[PDB]
Amino acid sequence: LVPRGSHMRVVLRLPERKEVEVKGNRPLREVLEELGLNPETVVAVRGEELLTLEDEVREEDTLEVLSAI
Amino acid sequence: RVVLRLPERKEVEVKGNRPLREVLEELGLNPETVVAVRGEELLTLEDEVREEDTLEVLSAIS
Amino acid sequence: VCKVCGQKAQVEMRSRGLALCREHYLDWFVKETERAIRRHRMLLPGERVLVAVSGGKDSLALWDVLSRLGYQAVGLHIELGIGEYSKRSLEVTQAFARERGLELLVVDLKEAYGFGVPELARLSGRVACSACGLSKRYIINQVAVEEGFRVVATGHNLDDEAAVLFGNLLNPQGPVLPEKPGLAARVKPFYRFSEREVLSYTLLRGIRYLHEECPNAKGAKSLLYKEALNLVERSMPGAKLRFLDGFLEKIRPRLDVGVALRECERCGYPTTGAVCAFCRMWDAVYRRAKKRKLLPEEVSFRPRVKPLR
Amino acid sequence: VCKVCGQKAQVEMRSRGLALCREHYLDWFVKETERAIRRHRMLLPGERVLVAVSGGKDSLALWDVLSRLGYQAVGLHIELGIGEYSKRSLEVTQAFARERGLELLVVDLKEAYGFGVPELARLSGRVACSACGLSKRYIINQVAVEEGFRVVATGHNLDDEAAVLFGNLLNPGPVLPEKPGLAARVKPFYRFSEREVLSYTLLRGIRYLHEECPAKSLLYKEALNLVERSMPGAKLRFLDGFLEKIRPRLDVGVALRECERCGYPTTGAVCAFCRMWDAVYRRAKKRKLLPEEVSFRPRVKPLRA
Ligand SMILES: [Zn+2]
Ligand SMILES: [Zn+2]
Ligand SMILES: [Zn+2]
Ligand SMILES: [Zn+2]
Repeated sequence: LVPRGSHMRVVLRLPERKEVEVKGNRPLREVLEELGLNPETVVAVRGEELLTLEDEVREEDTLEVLSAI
Repeated sequence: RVVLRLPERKEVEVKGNRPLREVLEELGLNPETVVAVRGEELLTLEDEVREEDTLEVLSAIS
Repeated sequence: VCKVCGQKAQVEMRSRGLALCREHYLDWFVKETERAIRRHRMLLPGERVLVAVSGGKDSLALWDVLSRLGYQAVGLHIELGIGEYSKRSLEVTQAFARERGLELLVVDLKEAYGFGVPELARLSGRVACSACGLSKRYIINQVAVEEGFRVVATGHNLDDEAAVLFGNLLNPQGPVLPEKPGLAARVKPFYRFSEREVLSYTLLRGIRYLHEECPNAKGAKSLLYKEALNLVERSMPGAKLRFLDGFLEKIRPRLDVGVALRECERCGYPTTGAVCAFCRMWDAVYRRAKKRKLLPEEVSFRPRVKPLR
Repeated sequence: VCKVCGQKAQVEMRSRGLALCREHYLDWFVKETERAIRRHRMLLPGERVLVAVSGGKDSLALWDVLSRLGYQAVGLHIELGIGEYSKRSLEVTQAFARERGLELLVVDLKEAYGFGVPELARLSGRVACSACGLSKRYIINQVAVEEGFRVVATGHNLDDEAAVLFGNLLNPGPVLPEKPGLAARVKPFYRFSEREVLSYTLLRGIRYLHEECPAKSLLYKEALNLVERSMPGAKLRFLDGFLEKIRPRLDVGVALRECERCGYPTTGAVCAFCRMWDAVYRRAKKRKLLPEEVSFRPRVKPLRA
């Protein structure tokens, strides 16, 4: 139950908007892999920061992943 | 129900009563890279698969 | 971790073995663009150059960079008349130009020729993608020639160029097109940059761009082409550049190819036919518009067009 | 639905707009192999041809087809010495030959040079695939030259060849002419997708080896098949386009030397195969795996070839 699970919030704008929830507390690389997204075709944004594949994303963060294509 | 051999044998059961086309789409298997064998014959994508059918999905990539 | 200064990097580029923080990435990006320019002698230092700007991430980033490099970069936007999308792209481009000191030119398809791209497509018998590109190429060249610009710059990047090359090879040009009489030079300063790198620059620079794509190009073949090339790039950093450079350096120079250009009968711009593709297209459109009461029978369209502001 | 008899099709080919039943697919596959053979002048009708066979679905299908087409198809299996894989490869390949009364030539890598591929990898300072591929290329050619075969055939298919072409472009064909010391190399299946070859192998009742050698080409194939899924026929247009419309428009350039060690074709003084084993023996002697007086002595190319 994800409303009670309340994993980290991810906004897919590829380019159309979509909100999903995936587990955080792991490198961005993993969550991008889980979402079936190619890291070379997206830019992950948190707040006002671009994230790299090694960067750690927590359960409370909100990621905006923008399609570069 | 469906034994995956891609190319190593791992069997996983799903639900039939549907075209093979969608079963492979569910399993996320590129239909141009596999061959689905039921019994002693091969199957096409428009071929509907019923329940209790044993499906052997062979990896063509080799 | 950034290479130069040691702050946390915000862009990681495996294909270059390079990681940079915001500040030094922005500096690197502006410098690499100038390197691509010098390498092909795309622009003479500080000269006038007409930039094609749709408000997209690529064209705005390009306008910014060329501006910061001391070029006289004047934007040219074409209102294609595709509903709310065209309206939003106009506003973003306008806003971009006014928030800086940049001179903006605008050509409105409907106000000029009577029809937008989709209606243009339906009547002409062309795919909307085809009619759009043809209109874009003809008009930006027309403005460049009329306003005395020597060169037009577009924001095409590496993914774009590699996808076009790939599509050619799958279903069987370059960074710089030379200047010809009645035909401005066409250059692509971003052709060594991946889409991710350009977008990263746009975000870090703070540029507000039109995120939504053109409605017509929803399932374009180029998308398929880009996805396959990027699938490779994921596991092989630098493949797209090796691919494009390989064609320009090793294949095309060894490639045997096959016609002189003529002044169009109507507008007088270079073409191989009696009448260029553009006037060939609008002649049909008007003729069928008149024939279907979509346009008054006693009207005539002058080929030449004036850009405003 | 089969396009010949209307019965239930067991193979559907969107890229060709073709669907066939078992009987007529086998017939079409065999006929399309001959078409490719004559169109590219790969083989003379009934000619002797050395066929590389590992036991895999491709090489066995090819051996089967060439035989049916009336060629003197002799198989060459190279025992590579890679654990149970290599043992089962031979067993499968031998079984095929026996049950069809076909001649099988066998070169045991370990018995010939002293080391299987795994140790060949460690001692040569080279990747397994690179060491494996170089040995296979050299030995296949050697046996062909020694046994008076004009042409060698391998089972490389459309996916294989398209991936290689793509790999070329990313990191800057089916008929390679014979040269002195160099047998002709042909790939009769180069227009068949992996799925189509496997379909033939399965429908023919050919028992093949269901596992592969323990890559770049996998990435290449994946990228192309991603295209193929949405644009049926793209791989064939890709490969056929290059070979037929691009490469003939490419400018032509080289003469091959004889290896001073073995007498086989090379660009330099000593071929990559001899330099490899020479290095292997060096590093083997120091590990005391080999007697200090041994020297790699490859069979010199017969002075009459
Ligand atoms: Zn820095
Ligand atoms: Zn004209
Ligand atoms: Zn039939
Ligand atoms: Zn040698």
